[PDB]
Amino acid sequence: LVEMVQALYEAPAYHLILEGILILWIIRLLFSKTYKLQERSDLTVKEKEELIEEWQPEPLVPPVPKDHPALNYNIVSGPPSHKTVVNGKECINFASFNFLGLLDNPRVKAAALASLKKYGVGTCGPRGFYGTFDVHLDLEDRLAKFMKTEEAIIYSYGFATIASAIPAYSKRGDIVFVDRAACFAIQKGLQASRSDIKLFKHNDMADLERLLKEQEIEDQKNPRKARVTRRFIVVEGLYMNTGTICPLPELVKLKYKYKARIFLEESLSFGVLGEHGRGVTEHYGINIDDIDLISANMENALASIGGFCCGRSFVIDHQRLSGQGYCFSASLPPLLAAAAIEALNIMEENPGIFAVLKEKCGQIHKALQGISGLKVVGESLSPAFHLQLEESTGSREQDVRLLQEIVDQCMNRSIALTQARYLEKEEKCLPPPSIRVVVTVEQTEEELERAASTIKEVAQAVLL
Amino acid sequence: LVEMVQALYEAPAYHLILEGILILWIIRLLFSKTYKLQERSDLTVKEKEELIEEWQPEPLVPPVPKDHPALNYNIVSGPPSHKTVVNGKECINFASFNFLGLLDNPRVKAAALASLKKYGVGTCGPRGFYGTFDVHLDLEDRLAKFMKTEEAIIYSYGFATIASAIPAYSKRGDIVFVDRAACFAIQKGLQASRSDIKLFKHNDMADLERLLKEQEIEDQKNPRKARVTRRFIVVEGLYMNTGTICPLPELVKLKYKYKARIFLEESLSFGVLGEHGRGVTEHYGINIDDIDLISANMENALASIGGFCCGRSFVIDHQRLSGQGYCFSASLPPLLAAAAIEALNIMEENPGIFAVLKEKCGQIHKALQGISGLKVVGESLSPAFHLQLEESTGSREQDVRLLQEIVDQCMNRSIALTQARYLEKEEKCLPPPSIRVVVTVEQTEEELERAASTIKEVAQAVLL
Amino acid sequence: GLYKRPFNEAFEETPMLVAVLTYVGYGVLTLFGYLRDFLRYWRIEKCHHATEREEQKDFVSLYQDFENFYTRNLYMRIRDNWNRPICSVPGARVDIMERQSHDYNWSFKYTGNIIKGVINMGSYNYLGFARNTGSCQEAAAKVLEEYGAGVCSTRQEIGNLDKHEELEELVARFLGVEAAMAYGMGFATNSMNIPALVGKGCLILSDELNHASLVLGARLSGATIRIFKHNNMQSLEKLLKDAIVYGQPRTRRPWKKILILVEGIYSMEGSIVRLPEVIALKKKYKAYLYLDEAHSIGALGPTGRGVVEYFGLDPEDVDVMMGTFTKSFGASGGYIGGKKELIDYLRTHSHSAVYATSLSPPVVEQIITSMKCIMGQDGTSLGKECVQQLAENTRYFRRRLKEMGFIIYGNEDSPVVPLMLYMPAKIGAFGREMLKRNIGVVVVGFPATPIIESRARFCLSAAHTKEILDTALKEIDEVGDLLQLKYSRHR
Amino acid sequence: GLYKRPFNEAFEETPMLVAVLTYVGYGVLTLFGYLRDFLRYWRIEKCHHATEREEQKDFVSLYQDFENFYTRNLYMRIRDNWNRPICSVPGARVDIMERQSHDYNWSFKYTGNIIKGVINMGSYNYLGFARNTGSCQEAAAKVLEEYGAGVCSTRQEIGNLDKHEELEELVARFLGVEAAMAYGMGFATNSMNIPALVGKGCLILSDELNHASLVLGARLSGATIRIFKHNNMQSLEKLLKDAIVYGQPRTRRPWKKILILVEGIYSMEGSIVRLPEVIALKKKYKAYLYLDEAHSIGALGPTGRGVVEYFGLDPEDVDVMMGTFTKSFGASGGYIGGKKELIDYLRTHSHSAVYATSLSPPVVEQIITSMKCIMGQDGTSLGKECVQQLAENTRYFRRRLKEMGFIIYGNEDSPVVPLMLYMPAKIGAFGREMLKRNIGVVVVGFPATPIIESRARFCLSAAHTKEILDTALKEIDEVGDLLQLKYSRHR
Repeated sequence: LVEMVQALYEAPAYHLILEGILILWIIRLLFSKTYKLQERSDLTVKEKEELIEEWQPEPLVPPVPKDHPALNYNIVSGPPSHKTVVNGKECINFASFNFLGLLDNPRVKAAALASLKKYGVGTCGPRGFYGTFDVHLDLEDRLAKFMKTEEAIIYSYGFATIASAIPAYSKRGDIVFVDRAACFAIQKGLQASRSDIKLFKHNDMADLERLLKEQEIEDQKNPRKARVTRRFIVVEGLYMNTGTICPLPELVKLKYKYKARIFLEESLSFGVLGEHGRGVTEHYGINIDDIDLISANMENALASIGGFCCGRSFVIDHQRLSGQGYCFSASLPPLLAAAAIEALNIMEENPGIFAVLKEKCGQIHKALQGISGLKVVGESLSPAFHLQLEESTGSREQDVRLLQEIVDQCMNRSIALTQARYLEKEEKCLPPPSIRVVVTVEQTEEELERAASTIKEVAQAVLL
Repeated sequence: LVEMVQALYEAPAYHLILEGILILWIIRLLFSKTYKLQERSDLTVKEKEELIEEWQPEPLVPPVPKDHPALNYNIVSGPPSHKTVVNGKECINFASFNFLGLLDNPRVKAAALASLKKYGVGTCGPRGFYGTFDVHLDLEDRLAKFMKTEEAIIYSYGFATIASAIPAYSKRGDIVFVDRAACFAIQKGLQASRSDIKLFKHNDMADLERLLKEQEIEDQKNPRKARVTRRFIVVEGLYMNTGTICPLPELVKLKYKYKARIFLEESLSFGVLGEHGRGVTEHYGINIDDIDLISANMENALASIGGFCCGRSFVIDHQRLSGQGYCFSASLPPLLAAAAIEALNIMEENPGIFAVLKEKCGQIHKALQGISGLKVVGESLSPAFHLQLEESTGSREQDVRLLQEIVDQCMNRSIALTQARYLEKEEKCLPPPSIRVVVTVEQTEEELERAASTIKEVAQAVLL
Repeated sequence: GLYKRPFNEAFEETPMLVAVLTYVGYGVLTLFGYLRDFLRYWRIEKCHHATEREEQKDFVSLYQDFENFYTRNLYMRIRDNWNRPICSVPGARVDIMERQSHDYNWSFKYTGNIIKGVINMGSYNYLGFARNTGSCQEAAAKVLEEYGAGVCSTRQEIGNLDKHEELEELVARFLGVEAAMAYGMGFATNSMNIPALVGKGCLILSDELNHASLVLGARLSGATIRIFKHNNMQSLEKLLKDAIVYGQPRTRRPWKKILILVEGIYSMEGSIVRLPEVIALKKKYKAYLYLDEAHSIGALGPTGRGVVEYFGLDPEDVDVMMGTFTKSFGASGGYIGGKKELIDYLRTHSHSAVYATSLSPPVVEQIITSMKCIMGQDGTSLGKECVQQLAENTRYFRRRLKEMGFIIYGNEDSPVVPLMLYMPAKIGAFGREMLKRNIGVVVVGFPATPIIESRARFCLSAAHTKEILDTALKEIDEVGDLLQLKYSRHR
Repeated sequence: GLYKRPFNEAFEETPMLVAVLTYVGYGVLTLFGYLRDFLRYWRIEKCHHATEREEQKDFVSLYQDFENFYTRNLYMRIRDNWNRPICSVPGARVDIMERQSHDYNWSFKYTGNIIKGVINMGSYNYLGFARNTGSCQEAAAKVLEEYGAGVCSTRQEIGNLDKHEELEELVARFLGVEAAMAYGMGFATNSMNIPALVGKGCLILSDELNHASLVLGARLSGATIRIFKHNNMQSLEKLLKDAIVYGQPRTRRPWKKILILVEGIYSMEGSIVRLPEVIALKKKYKAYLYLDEAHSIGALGPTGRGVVEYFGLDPEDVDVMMGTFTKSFGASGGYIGGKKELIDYLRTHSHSAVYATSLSPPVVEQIITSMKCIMGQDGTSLGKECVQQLAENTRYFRRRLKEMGFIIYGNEDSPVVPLMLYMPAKIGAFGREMLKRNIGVVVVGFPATPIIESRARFCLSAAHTKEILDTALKEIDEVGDLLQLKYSRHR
C-alpha cells in the first residue's frame, strides 16, 4: 500500500518506464480478443474468367403487357382549350388545368410575341451566368408584389420547384411532418433530403398533435441533440389527390406552440382561392408572414411553364445558391416569362373571375350529386375534384377499366374527361382510381348541366 | 555525428526511452500500409432464412444409365473352380486367380475345418488386444521362414495391406518415384500419404534416371532440406495391368547410386515365380536384403483372405503401431490363417508345380499368337495376361461392347473368360479395355488348345 | 477499341511555385474570414444580412452558420462577376445592364447606362441558332399564334399533342435510333429517367466529373454508386471486374444490372470521352451504357450527330442516349433516344410523363425548324456551313492561345476552352479586366473545382467571325501579360 | 425431435487433485524419458532396438526419432498389457498364453504354462455367438466342405456367388431398408465407400469422436471436413447454418452436398447418439446422414435392430446405414444398407467391388445362420433370450459399479462401461492386478484419449451369467480399494 508506493517512488526512472510499458502491454493483451486466424487466400485468373462468364445481366427494360391503360396517349389535333379536338372527335374540355382561360387571351399571345421578337426562344445559359434577362427580374418582382411578400424565386420547370426547395432547407438528421395525401413532387423532394419523415392522417390535427408530443418526449430525452434538429411541416393548400382544403389556423397555432416551421404548396390554390386569388391564406385571412415558404407553379392558373417560391429574403436567398434546379439548369425562356407577367396583369385588373369560378364550381359540385355508382370526393370550392367508385370491385385493374369505359362513352358524346394517373409502384399512399373533373371560367352554364347529365347517364348505363 | 552521439549520451535516461518509443512508433507507422476501412456489417435473420431456403442439395447418387457393362454381375452356382457353373452354363474356369489349385485340396479344407472346430469363425477383436491367436503368430513365423527374412506382418484384408504400409513410412514432404502402371491399391496408398509423387514410364530406367538426376539438382539447390527428405521407389514384381516383369537389378543399382529405398509388390509374383516360388527376387537371384519391404496378398496363390508384408524387423516393427488397417480393425479369422499355413506346407513340399505352371503359361502364350483383331500384351512367364484390340475403334464403350460380345460367345461354348474392370474416373493411367486370360496348374493340355481355338474362332467371327 | 484518327489531349500540370502561392492566398483569406466572423459576432461591425423575425427567435436556427463561411468571406468579395443581367439576344454580341455596389457587393444598385457590343463567350451557342430574326423565329411565332404559350396538363392525360409526336419522330430520325422521347427540362430528364431504369440491387458506375443532374438521378434510385477516375479506362476495368466477381457488398449475390453513366464533352475540362474503349468494355462485360450528349449533340461531328458520329461508331451500340436542346438548337428541353421497347417503357413508367407538364408548342416548333435546318431538309447549305465554321473557329482559337504560352485543358476538338488562372484573386481580376475590355467570360473558383485549379471557360460559337476572334485573342494576350497568366513551360 | 423414453447420460468431471497428480506423473515421465534418450544417444547405455544395415548408413534416416518418444519411454514400460495372445474361443472364459520378459518388456519369451478360465471382458461379444459348437458352426463347416476357404476374384468379374446374393437380401430384410451390399472388411467399407459418395466441392460434418475408418474415408475424398463437438446439437446447428449461409470458403458457391457422419454407440465413451435431434436437423436443413451401427446393430434394440429400433424411429430416415458383423454376429465383414438406387450406384462405382476380393463362403454362412437365429426364423426363443439377457447384465453391472463409488461414462443402456483411472501408472497397475485375479480388461492411455482421462473399458456380453458378473464386481471393488480408484463425490 503506502509502503509499496514509497518503494516505487524510490526506484529509478527507466525501470519504472519499462514496467509501465509492460502494464500497457498487458492491458492491450487482455482486451485483444480478436482471434485472428492468420490466413490469406486469393482467386485464380481462370476462376475469375468463369465467374465473369456465369454472370448474366437482366434486360434493361422488363417486357410490357401491351394492355396498359396508359399505353394509348390521347392525341389532341390542335391547342388544348375550350371546344378541343381529341382523338379526331369534337369535344368540350373538362380535363385541362386551365382555370382562368388565360391560355388563349389575345393579350397574353401579344405579350409573348412581343418578347419573342426581342429575345428569341432560348436563354442559352444558367441564371448563374449570362442567363438572367430583365424579364426574369421583372417577373420575380411582380410575383413578390402580387403576394404581398418580400422576395420570390422562379424555376424553369414546375415539378423541380418544390423538389429543389425542400432539400435546400431539410438535411440529414431533421424531422419532417408531411401529410399522407401529398403530391409526388413533395414526395421526391422529401426523398432527396435524407431527413426523417413522419406521416400523419389527411387533414387530421389529432395525429399531428400526437406526433408532435412524441417528438417533445424525444426532445426531453436528449436536450443537446434536440437543440440542433429543425422541424418542418409540409402541407398543400388544395390537395390534388383529394381536392380538399387544409386547416391553416390550427397549423399556425401548432407551429407557434411546438416550434416547427411551415412549408406550404399552392399549385391549385394560387389562382383560384381568395378574393384577389392569392391562395388558401387569403381565403382564411391568415397573415402571410406566418408561413415560411410558399411554393407554386405557373402551369395551372397562369398557363405558362415554370414555377416559383415566395417568402422573406432570409429564406428565399438561400435557394439561389442551394437550389439544384436553379443552379444547374438553364433559365426560363423570356417568352413564358412575358406571358406570365401579362397573365398577372390581367389577374390584377379584374378580380371577379375568381368569384365566377367559385360560382361554377359550386353549381357543378351540387349538380353531380345523386349518381348510384359514382361518389364525388372533393370540396365545393376546388375547381378540380374526383369521381370514384362507391362500391369498388375486387381489383384495381377492373376499376380503371370501368372508369375508362365511362370516359370513352363520355368522349363519344362530346364530353372530354380524363382519369387520374399515378405510378403504382412508386406512390407512397396510392389513391383509388378516379375520374377527374376540372371547372373553368370559360364553361357556360348549359355546358355544365349537359356534362352532368351525360356523366350521370353514362354512369347508370355502365355500372348497372 | 560523433558530437551528436556524445550529446545523446549526455542526455537523461527517461527522455531517451521516450524518444526510442517514438522511433518505434514511426517505424511501425511507415510499414503499416494496411488501409483498414473501419466498417462492420452483418446479415439479418430473414436474409439467413431466405438463403437457407434458396439452397438446394444435389441428389446423393447420380442417376445410372442402366446400360452399364458392370451392372450385370456374373452369378456362380457353386464354388469358383475348375469346371465351374456360371450363369447356368457349364464352363471351364479361365478367370479366377487360382494359380496353384490349392482352393479345393482336401488337405487345406481339412486344416481349415480342424481350426474351425477349435476357435470358431470370428476373432471378435483387434490384434492390439484379445484378438491375437497362436495361429496368427504361427502363420507370421511361417511366412518369415518361407521368404528367408526376419519378420512378417499379416493383415486381414488384401487391399488394405499396401494401402496401409505405404502411408506408414512416406509422410508429407517426401519424394516417391512410382511406376505409371501401378495397381489401384498402390495409388490409394500413395494418395493417403501426402508425399510428392513422380511417375516414370513403364519399365523404363531412362525416365527414372532423369527424374533422379533432377532430384539430385534440387538436392544441390538446398542441402539442408535435402538432408531431411526420404526417397522411395515403389514397383511391382509382376504388373497386373500389363502382365510384364520388372527390371530388378537395375533398380537395385539405381537405389545404391541415388540413395532411395525400394518398396516391392509381389501379388502375382509371390507364388508363381522362382524355383521355389518366392517372387521376382528368386527369379533374378537378387539378394532378399536389397529390398526394404515386400508386400503380397494371400488371395491369389494361397487361396485365402488377407495379405502380408515381409522385411527386416527394423522396417516391419513400425507397421504394428502405425499401420491403420492393422491397428484399427479385427484380425484375420483363424480358419483362413490355418488354410494359409497348410497351403504354405504344400507349396514347400513340392516345388515342381511352379515348373509345370511355367510350362503351361509358355504353351498358351505361344498358341494364342496369330489372331487378326487380338494382340496378346504380356509376357511368357506370367499366369495372367491380356488380349487387346489391335485396331481400336473410336470410343472405349464400343471396344468394351465388342470384347463383351467375344466373352459371351466364348461362355456359350464352355470357356469362362472375364474382362478387366477399372474405375474410369479414378484410375490415374486408365489402361485400354482387354480380355483377361489366367492359367492354372489344373488346366490340362487339351483344354488349353481348345480355349485357344475357341477364342481364335470367336475373335475372327466377331471382328470381321 | 481503336481510333480512326488520333486522340490527343493535354492536361499540363501546375507549377510548384504557383501552388505555393495559391495556398498562401487561401490561408490569408481563411484567417481574415475568421477575424471577419469574430467582428460580426461580437456586434462590433454591423451585419448586412437579414435576420429571423422576432417571433421565431426561440425556434431552432434555420441555417448552420459554418456552412455559409465561404459565401460571406470568399464568394461575396467577387460576387459581381456571375449574375450579370443581359437585355438582348445572346448572340456573338450581347448587351449587359451595368451595375454598381457601394457596400462591397452585398447589395447591387443598377445605373441607367447599358453596355453594348460585349463579345459573348459565356453563352452556350455552338451553331449560332440564338437569333431574334430568321425562319425558326417565324415558325415559332406562327405556332405561338395558333397553339399558345404552354400546355396545361401532362402527357398521359390530355397534354399530348401532335407537335410532340412529330418532334419525337424527327429526333428519332436525326439520331438514327429507332425511337425517342422528349421532355421539357434537361435536368428533369436525368433526374426522372435514371430512377426508372435502375433500382435497389443494381450498380451504377459514374465518372468522376459527372453533372449534378446525373448524380441526383443516381441518388434518387436505390442502386449502389461507384465512382471511377476521369477517362481512366484501367479504373473502369478494375471496378467492372470487382463488381462482377465479388457481387453485392453484404451478401454475395450477382448484380441485377450494371449501368455506366458517361458524357460526350465535359464542359469544365473540355475532354471528349474515350467512347470506343468504353463501348468495348461494355460489350465485353455485358454492361449498359447511358450517354449524355448535352454538349456534343450539335458541336461535334462532321454533320452534328454527336460523339457517335465524331468517332464514327454505331448508335445502336449505346443503350440510352440522353440529350439537351438548350446548347446547340437554341431552345429549352431534353430527350432520350433508344430502342422501341425502351421508349415504350419510359412512356409508361417515367415520372415526367405521369406527373409533369409537357413542352411548350413554340419551343418544339423552334427545335423542329433548327433540326430540319441542320439536316439540310430546307435545301440550303446553311447546315454544313455552321458545323465547319465551328471547327475552324475552335482549332484557330486553341492553336493561337496555346502558342501564346497559356495552359489549356481538354482535347483539341472540343469547342470549350478552359484557361487556368490558378489563384483566388486572379479570378476576380480576370473577370473585371475582361469586362473592362468588352469581353464576357465565366470564371470558376475553389469549391466547384479542385483547390489548385481555378479556371475561366470560353465557349466558342459558329457566330464568331475571324475579326471577333482576333480582337478577343489580342485582349486575352494583353490581360495575360498584365496578370502574368502564362504558366506554360512548353511554349 | 422428442424422446419416447428418458435419455440420461452422466459424464462426471475430474477432481482437481487427481488432475494435479496426473500432471505430476506425466512430467516425471517426460524428464526421465529425456534422460533415458540422452544416455542411449551417448552410448552409455546399450540400445536394444534394431539398426539400419551398414550399407544404408549414408541413406537418409527412415524414422524421425522424436516421433517414437512415447513408444520407448511411456508405451514400452507397460507394453505387456495389450498384445496378449489367446488359445481358445473368445467366450465368457478365455485361455491366455502367459508370457514373461526380463529385459523390461522390450522382448517377451513364452513360458510353457497357460492360464485358464480368465473372465473375458475385452472381446466384443454382445450376444454370445462366439462359440466353437452350435448350429452356426455346423452350417459353416458344411459350406467350407462345399465351397472352400475363400474366393479368388472380385465381385464384378467372377467372384460373385449365390451365397453373397442371399446374404445381401437377408441383410436388407433384417435392417428394413430396400437393399444392402456386403463387404469383407468393416474398415474397408468406410474407407472405400465414403470417397464414392462425396467428392471435391462437398462438405462433411464429422463428430469429435469418429472412428479412424470414417476419418480415413473422409480424407480420401476431396470434400471439406468440419468437426463438431461430441453430441452437441447446438454446435451441429451452428456449423450447418454457417455452411449453408456462407457457402464455399474461397469463392462463395453453394455446397454440392452436406454429409453428416455419426455412429450409434461410441466404444470408448459409451454414449449413444442423439438420433432424433440429428434426424430433425437433417430434414430441416436438407442434409444427408451416414450412420455407423458397428456397435449398436446387435447390442441395442428390443429385437436387436440398432439405434433406429432402440429409439423407435423409421429406417428410411437414415440415408446410409453402415454396419459391421464382427462385434455381435461373430464373423468378420461389413455392410451398407439403403435405397435401391444407392446400392446400385455402390455396386457399380465402389472401390471394394471393382478391385477387392469378396467375402469367404463360411463367413457369410455363419452370418446368415446367426442373423436367422436372431430374427426367430429357426423357430426357437434363443433370439430374444440373448437380447434381454444383455440388457439385464448391462443394467446390473452399471448400477452396482456406480453404487460402489467409481466414475463411469456414457448412457445407462450402452453395454460398454468405461471406468476412469486418471493416472499413467494406474493403467499398468490396474491391468496387472486384474490379470492376477483372472480378469481380462482393456486399458487406454494418453495419446489416444485426452491427457487427464485414461480409462479401462468393460465390454459386456449375454454369455456372462450372474455368478461371473458377481465375481468380476467383487474383484473390481477389491482392486478399487487397493488403488483408490473411487473418485466419485456423488456416491
